[PDB]
Amino acid sequence: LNIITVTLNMEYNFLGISIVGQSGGIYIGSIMKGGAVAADGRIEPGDMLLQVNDMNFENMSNDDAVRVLRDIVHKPGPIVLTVAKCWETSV
Amino acid sequence: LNIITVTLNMEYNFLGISIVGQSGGIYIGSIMKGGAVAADGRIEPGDMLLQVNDMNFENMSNDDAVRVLRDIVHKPGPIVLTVAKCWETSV
Repeated sequence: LNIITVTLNMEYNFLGISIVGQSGGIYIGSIMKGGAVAADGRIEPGDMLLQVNDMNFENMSNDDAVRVLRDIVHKPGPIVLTVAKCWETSV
Repeated sequence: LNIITVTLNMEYNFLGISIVGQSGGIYIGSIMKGGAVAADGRIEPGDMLLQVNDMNFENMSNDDAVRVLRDIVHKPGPIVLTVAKCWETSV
C-alpha cells in the first residue's frame, strides 16, 4: 500500500514540481525549492502522480493529465495530490 | 521516434544512475557525477530505460530488470542502453 494523499493549502500559485511524460500516472522529475510541494516535504523525485482532487490520471493521456492538473492548480483553494511512492537503487 | 541507443565503453564498474521502480521500462531518477552515464552525457533524469544489450525490460518485472541490469554491468566489456527520451514541464 504505497499510495499516499498529500493536501496542499495553496493559500502558493504553483506546485513547484517538474513532471515528466513519455511518448497510468505522471512521474515527478524534480521538486523546485520553496514550495508548495517542497514546503510540504512528503512528495519526492521519482514519485508518481496518480490523481489531483477527484481527477485520476491512471486512464488519461499524459497531455490531458497535464492540462487538467494546470486547470486545477489555477482554481482557488486547497489541492489534494495522490502519489505512489517510488523505490530507488543505484547501478 | 524518441528512443535512442547509448553505448558505454565501461573500461567504469558502475553506470552511475539511480533507477526508480514503482510497486514497461525503468525510470532514471538521477545521474551520479563522474560517469559512466554522466561522462557520456546523453542520458538524463526522467528518461526511461528500456533495454540493456539484448535484454529488454518492456515485459519484465522491475525486480528482474534490476537484477539483469546488475548482472550485465558486472560483465566485462561495453554496454548498450536503450533509452526513451522524456519530456518535462513544470506545474
